[PDB]
Amino acid sequence: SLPVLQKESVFQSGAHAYRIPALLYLPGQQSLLAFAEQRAAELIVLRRGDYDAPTHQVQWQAQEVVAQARLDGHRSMNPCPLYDAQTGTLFLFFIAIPGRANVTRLCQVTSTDHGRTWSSPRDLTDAAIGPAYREWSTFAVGPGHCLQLNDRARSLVVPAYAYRKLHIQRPIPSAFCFLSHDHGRTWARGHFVAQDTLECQVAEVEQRVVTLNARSHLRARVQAQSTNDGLDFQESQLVKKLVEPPPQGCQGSVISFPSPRAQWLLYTHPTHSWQRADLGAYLNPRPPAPEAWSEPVLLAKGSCAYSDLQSMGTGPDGSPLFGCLYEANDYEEIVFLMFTLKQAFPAEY
Ligand SMILES: CCC(CC)[C@H](NC(C)=O)[C@@H]1[C@H](O)[C@@H](C(=O)O)C[C@H]1NC(=N)N
Repeated sequence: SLPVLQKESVFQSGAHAYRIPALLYLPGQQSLLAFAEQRAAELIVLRRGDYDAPTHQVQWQAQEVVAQARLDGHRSMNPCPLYDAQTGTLFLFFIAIPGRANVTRLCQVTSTDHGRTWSSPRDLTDAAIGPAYREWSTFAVGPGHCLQLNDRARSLVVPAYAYRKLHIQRPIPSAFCFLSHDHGRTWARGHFVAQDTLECQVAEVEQRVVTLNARSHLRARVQAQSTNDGLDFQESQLVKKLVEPPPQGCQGSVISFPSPRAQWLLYTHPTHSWQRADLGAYLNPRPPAPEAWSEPVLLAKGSCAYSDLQSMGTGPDGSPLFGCLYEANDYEEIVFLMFTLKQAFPAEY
């Protein structure tokens, strides 16, 4: 299908299994960081990748284990990378569940050497959630990259969802954002969006809004936008243009990038309505506008699942360079795709 700069496998089954990928680009470093769950949900691993423009290809180093990203007697999962341009610090957020009552933990480990080494995990659970904790059974972050805003305080936005016990029934899940306006010092919990929303990610648009796209039991993605930097999500509706597979849907990813014409959205997710196959790439020139969403362009044929996008700057063709990470061939491996806006949306460049 679609010709791309590079298509390679960064993780593969054998010794252990790997799922739930997360991608992070380090602008002033030309580098990328591929995160994932190393399953015997056990530990989180990481692979550093140095991108070279001339050879149109990224060079991946050895695989490593974020030793710090874990709590004793707790499995880890849902790695959510995020980079603070302001301080140049790195944040890897995750979840720790022990080996009806909530026992989930929110944790973060930071790096100041571009992810070469990490700190001690900070358990943000009690200060970040508060009394509402007991009101849930479980929650989670990402999985995937998080967001930093363009507001005064260059706030940090972490996408998440909680499994609300609102009743005589199961628990209902709703997405929300963990906000910090002091570079991961303090954390607050923004409000929820429509019910029955799950794994999600956010991106900033053009005055300034936060578009949040979430997984859903239904047959179409659920999309909500915010005007108060993620605190609230006024609008919120089904985007029939973005199919969602049968079971309980599947995780997608979305990022923003500068329009060649103020940003546009790129989104990745399986295109098959009846399964997790044929990973497409949808483009939105008039974000957030739900009907502005284009048809998808086939990125990879066959079985596909969780994915994560990353804007990588300028491609060798002059167009926006993108970095994709997705689960393939029935979780047998994880692939790193790299292409440009040109190759994907030739009519749009
Ligand atoms: C129970 C809530 C689910 C998310 C909608 C569930 N996530 C967690 C943290 O348990 C995911 C889901 O069951 C699996 C999938 O859809 O592929 C992956 C699975 N995620 C992980 N094993 N990390």
